[PDB]
Amino acid sequence: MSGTLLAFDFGTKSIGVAVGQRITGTARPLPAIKAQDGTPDWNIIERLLKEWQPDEIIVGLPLNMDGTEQPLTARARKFANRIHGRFGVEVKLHDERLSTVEARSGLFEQGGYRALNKGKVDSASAVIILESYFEQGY
Repeated sequence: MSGTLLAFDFGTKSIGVAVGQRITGTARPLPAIKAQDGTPDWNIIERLLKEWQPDEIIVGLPLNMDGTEQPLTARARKFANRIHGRFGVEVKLHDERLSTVEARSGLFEQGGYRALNKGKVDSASAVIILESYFEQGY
């Protein structure tokens, strides 16, 4: 089975992304969120997107402004609508569903789902956006 899919964490003039390959089940990291004068690496991703057939794409930059939910992402979701009409690819915007309910009747076991990480900024949120699509099975 094979289905190369992509996942980016970014927006205007910013490139922090993860590339996912559904051939072995791994996600490669895409360079740091710095596009050229507003030009995202379109030659870099497109080369790995079409050469391997883009099975699925997840795009959007989730950033906390005050630490909690952030209504500013509304501009992020629309960004996903841009890369879509640009190449005509099936892109999906990642929504912050982890922060929706107020009560605490879900995450009860404070110990679990551990993950070695202190604070990396190497487009890890994208491979996280990427790891999010694996949960949607799309």
